[PDB]
Amino acid sequence: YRSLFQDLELKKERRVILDCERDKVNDIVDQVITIGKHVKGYHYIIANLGFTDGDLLKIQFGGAEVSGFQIVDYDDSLVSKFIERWSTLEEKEYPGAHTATIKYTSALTYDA
Amino acid sequence: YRSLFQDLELKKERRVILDCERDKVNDIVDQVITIGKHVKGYHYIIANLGFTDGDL
Repeated sequence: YRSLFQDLELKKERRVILDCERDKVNDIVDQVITIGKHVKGYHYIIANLGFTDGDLLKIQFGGAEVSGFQIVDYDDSLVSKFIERWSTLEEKEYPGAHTATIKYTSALTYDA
Repeated sequence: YRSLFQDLELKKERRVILDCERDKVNDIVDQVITIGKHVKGYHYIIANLGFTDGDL
């Protein structure tokens, strides 16, 4: 992945549209963190519905501007009353429930 | 520490000589990683005998 962005510096691209799983997205972000392309000048677009699921705090103040899509608006009270019911659940009973946010795959599962 | 390097961008320095404990050195490195001043153009000098002890 070092040689990947070095191949991107053969044309010196600033405009990267990632389309990966959020685990693989966070891998690529850590590669960008390793080489410092999160600085001002670059721009990123995360092509999934779990834009809030990815780690934004580690690249919030690097300099590049990251765009994305969140299908589940957390400011909605229909969502927020579910979130207040979400985090209060036990991790030993419901793993992944005692969290501030939720994956969209879990949300559409609840919507299903 | 965000505002620290923003104050260093008031004169836009590329030449930082750190003199801290290696725990506090690794804190400042993670701040540089957070803001991306580890890119080409900057230069750093770690003023201790444990240069290999820090996360390079």
